[PDB]
Amino acid sequence: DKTENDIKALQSIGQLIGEVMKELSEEKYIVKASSGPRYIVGVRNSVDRSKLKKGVRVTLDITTLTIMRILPRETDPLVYNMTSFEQGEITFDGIGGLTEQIRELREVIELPLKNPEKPPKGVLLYGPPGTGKTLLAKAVAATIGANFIFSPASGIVDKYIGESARIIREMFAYAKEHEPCIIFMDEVDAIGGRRFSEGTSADREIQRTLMELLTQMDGFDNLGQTKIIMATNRPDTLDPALLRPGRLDRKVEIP
Amino acid sequence: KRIQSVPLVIGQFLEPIDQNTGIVSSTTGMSYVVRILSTLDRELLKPSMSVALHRHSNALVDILPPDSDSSISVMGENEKPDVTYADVGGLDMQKQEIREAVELPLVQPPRGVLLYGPPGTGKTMLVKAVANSTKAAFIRVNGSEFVHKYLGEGPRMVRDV
Amino acid sequence: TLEPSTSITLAERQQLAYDLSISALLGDKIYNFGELLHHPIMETIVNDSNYDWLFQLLNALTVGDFDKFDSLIKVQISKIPILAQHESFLRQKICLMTLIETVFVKNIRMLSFEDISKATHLPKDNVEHLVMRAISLGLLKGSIDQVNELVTISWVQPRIISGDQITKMKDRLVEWNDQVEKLGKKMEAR
Amino acid sequence: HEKVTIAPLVLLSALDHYERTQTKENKRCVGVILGDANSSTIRVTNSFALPFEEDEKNSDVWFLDHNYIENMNEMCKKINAKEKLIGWYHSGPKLRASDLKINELFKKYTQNNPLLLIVDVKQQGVGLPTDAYVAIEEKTFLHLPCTIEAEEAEEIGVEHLLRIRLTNQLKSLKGLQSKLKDVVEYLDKVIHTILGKLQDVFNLNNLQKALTVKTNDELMVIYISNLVRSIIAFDDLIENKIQNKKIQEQRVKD
Amino acid sequence: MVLEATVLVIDNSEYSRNGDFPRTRFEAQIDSVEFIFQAKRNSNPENTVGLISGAGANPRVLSTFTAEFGKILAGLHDTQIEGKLHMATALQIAQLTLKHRQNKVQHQRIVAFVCSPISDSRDELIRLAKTLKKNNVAVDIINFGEIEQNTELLDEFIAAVNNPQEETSHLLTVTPGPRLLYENIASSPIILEEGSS
Amino acid sequence: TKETVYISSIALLKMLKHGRAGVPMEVMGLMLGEFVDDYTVNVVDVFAMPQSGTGVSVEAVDDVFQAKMMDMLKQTGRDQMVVGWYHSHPGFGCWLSSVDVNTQKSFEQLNSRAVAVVVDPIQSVKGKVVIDAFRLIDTGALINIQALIHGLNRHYYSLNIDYHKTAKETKMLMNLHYEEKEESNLAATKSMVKIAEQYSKRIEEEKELTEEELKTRVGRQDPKKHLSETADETLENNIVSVLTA
Repeated sequence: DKTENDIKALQSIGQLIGEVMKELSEEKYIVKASSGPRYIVGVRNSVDRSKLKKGVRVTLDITTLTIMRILPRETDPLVYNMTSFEQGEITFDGIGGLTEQIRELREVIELPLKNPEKPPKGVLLYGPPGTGKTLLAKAVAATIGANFIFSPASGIVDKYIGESARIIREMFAYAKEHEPCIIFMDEVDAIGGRRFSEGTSADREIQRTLMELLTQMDGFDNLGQTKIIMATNRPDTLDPALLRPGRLDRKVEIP
Repeated sequence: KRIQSVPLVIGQFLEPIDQNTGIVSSTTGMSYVVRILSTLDRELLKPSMSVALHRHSNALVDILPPDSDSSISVMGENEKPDVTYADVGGLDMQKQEIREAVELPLVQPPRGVLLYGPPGTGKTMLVKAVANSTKAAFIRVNGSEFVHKYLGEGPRMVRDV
Repeated sequence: TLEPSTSITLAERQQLAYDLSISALLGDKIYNFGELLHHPIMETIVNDSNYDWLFQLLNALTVGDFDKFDSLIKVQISKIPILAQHESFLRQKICLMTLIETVFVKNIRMLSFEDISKATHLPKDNVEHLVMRAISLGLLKGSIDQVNELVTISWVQPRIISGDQITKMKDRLVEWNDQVEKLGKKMEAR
Repeated sequence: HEKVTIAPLVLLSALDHYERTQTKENKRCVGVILGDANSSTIRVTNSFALPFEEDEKNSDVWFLDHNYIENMNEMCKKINAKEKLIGWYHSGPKLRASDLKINELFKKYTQNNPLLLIVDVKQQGVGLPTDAYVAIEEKTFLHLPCTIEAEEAEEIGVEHLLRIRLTNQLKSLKGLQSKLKDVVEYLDKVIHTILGKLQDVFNLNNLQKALTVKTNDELMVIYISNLVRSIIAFDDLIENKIQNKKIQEQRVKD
Repeated sequence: MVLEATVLVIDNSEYSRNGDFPRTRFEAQIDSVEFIFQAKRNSNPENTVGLISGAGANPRVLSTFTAEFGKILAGLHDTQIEGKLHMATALQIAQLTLKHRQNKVQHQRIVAFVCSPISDSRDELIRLAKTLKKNNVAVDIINFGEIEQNTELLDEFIAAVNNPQEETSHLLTVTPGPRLLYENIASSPIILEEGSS
Repeated sequence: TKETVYISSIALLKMLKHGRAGVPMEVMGLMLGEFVDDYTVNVVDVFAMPQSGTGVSVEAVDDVFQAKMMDMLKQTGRDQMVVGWYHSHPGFGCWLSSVDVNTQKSFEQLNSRAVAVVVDPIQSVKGKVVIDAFRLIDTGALINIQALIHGLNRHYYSLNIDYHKTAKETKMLMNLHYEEKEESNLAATKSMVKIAEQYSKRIEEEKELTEEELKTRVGRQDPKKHLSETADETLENNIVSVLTA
């Protein structure tokens, strides 16, 4: 019977996905295919023309091309493209001797959550990594309870001739939903920094990406319960505008 | 009349070739000579439009008044922004400047205005604060948003947005 | 509620219906006037004793002469003297209702005021109250022209009888009707 | 209150029932109606013949089985969940005290008070050949008005059928027809107080005031465009058509 | 044995309201029914019965045509206990009932409790009996009345229905005392013996 | 070859109304009718197979349900031949399924012949009806002939549709649109309330026109177009406003 189910389920066929861009009419919908462009579509059945709403992931049809189901939603490799590890492996103490930071960061990171009396914008490590340095993040991540979300850089725009905010906003939004979350962006000079001649190597990709954070930071997007740890081994390697408050309220030394 | 029908494909109208002939854009990237409503002509036909497209008859079913957020990647909207102005203190000249630049001419001339400097410094805050008071439909955009492989859509709502 | 069922006794029947007929008085009311008296509370109630009154009160519910009754009054009815007001309340309303129901037929309203209000044969300065009061009678609508001595009136007057406008009814209402068909000839047809 | 949608599918079928059942006026073909009844407008999705027996020789004698509805709804539910029992139909055209018995049987099976449905299997009189009653209770039952919906899929096949103002008047007689008669009916039927209740709103006519004449005031401007309505007609075509003719008639080169 | 449709006529009435032997008459009715109906469905499977209300102020079917437990199901719920004769009507219904009896070649049968004083007219009674015999119904009656209900319609009736016995009518008029209905009628050709015609 | 399919539009609309919700899946179930000599395919009725969560499938056909109904239908006096298959094929001019064929095919075994009735519940909505019936094989033909005896018959292969009802329902059906009197003149006497707007409407109709006319001096907002159109609508109500008096 188990195998039979598997046997049977081979009749059960795949059904396309998309978010509702909007509701044209009660049935009539503007939905960009999660695979591709927009389409005018109708409802189907077991469908709540009520519930059907902007940005709502829905199952879609291959031929009828309409809703095949209404859906929850989330995207991206949370543990891979996003990197999802909860808190950190060893606490701040095990790497102690950075204690200045240890305290100093905790108060400007962990606490502002638990004391409604700005929240902090951003915090940037620098100095040699992994000294406990990279570990700090985990040790940081450990202390708060938030989900530590690690960001390596270039994957956020490999090639992949695009994927910027969609990446980062999933990193934002998932965390924004999954908050408390720690956002830790590794050594961000490929997707961070002021670039070069500021010419186009695809640097225009970087600047965007460079700005996508800026947009989330100098933009109204806050760290609700999700916080962002910036990482660099050298600080001076970053966009001056990035260092700015409204983006970074802490420049974290590690002597 | 009855030949119209629903389960269509979205697109963007480009330009009429003649009356009852025009080129549109496909969300799929096609753009082609198609037929249209006998309904719209030149009047009710509109210069570019989000448009209802027959699939294999592949023709224009209708213009579309609505929507927004294909990719592109949407539009930044805080409708009624949360920022009062003068909340980065002393921007008066600049505050008046924007006001001079936009807030006033909104009533009564530039089509566009450049904010220059480090943003989010209060600089970006200028916008929302302004955008707050302005009581117009606000649209934030990120150049850092238009980065979708679908090089076919791209400007499409950038126009329509 | 008892109307369908529940066989009872007369000492149950009338005495209740008495107290009922009594509670008509200690009602009194939005009048009422006419009532369940139709229903077999009558003979049954009246008969006699205070039912005489209770019947004669139904008479006063029409006649509305004080001393056709303020004659009759013993303690129990004088026990609530406020009927002496209620009969004025009656007489007015009693006069009014038919004054209302008929006298104007011709799109009835005006009745305005005084002689018409003294036509209640309750006097003009009480008119300056009784007639003046309207839903301060609990009931009447309309208003007052003090100067011209005109009641403005509106409905809040129910009524009855038969035989009369019955024919009138269909006449006009078939009148346009028939005549309409002239116009009502081709229009959406053609 | 809950006044209802009407389903032509039902209506037709119910008549084919009537047809099929070979029902005569001696009988009324009866059956389930379907929909969902919660709203202040009930909808009738569907409806089903309840194989039945009716005898008015002895009124209360008649036969029906529920076990249909039993077996029915199961499939019906299995067919569609929205089918939930709203009530029931019959032929008619008119009521019989046998109804009330029949009525309350469904009350077992219905959410709210279930719904009667009169049909005119002869479709004779008017808008609707139909009434739908719901018991109230001194019993009450009542007809709330109802109508057809879309049901465009129906209307589409309906579109395959058929093929402004006046009618609006055309009922001018109907009630007024029976009405005074209806009086004279009851008048000389018994030869109730409700009728007198009907009475007072008669004066609600000869009412007309100068207030009336204010109509034309309104009607004045109402006519402003009457020129303009045709003024553009009064302008364009044959100008251009002549031009077009002058084009066309002068075209005529070789 | 039986291939025919039956009807169970229950008065829950001045008698059924009132225990004629445990636990009530109306209750004494009950398991006697299943007892009967068991033997009825043991007579043959597919043997069908109706169940109506001859009780109360409303005649009606309680259990419609079936063939198993769904009746025993249906009969499970009560009735108006003190109710009154619909019998004629109830029967006349039970007749029309059998006019719809399912997958005919099933002859018409009726089984009738008498829990009521039995008010009806002889001609009507016999018009029934006629109509039955016309319709060709098997009619057997359960009667324990005051006195009993007998020297009466019920006695004429079983006769009046009857040219052939069980193709038309047999009677038993239920006796008082430690008389268990199902035990009583075990005797009568209301059940067992010869069962149908 | 040229064959006559017939529907009581009841069964039609029944399908429709059932097919209208049918999406995604085809609505399935019996079809009730007969064959009168040849060519004659009538459908008096039809009905749903109860939904198959697995979707449309040859297994999903339950002959209990029919029996159930058909009994209750035979109880209704409702009785016919199962005349074939009917389904709702959204967006589908198409063809149904080799399965759907095999479905019918294994089924049409149960008959001399049957149908598989295509409905596009989507494109049926046009106000015309999209619909079809396959039964793919022939005797010879109207007698097509070769492909069976020469084997390998795979084609769309429609039958030829018709249907019939009556003037009876037709009248009642035209009765769609107490009633009108309550419903019309007099219910829409609601007219004078907005006269100020009815002015203002007309008053706004005004400005739109010189503007429009002005252009008279292609591409558009035509100088001549709305002008009439603009006002003209008002007229009827603008007209009838009088009538009730």
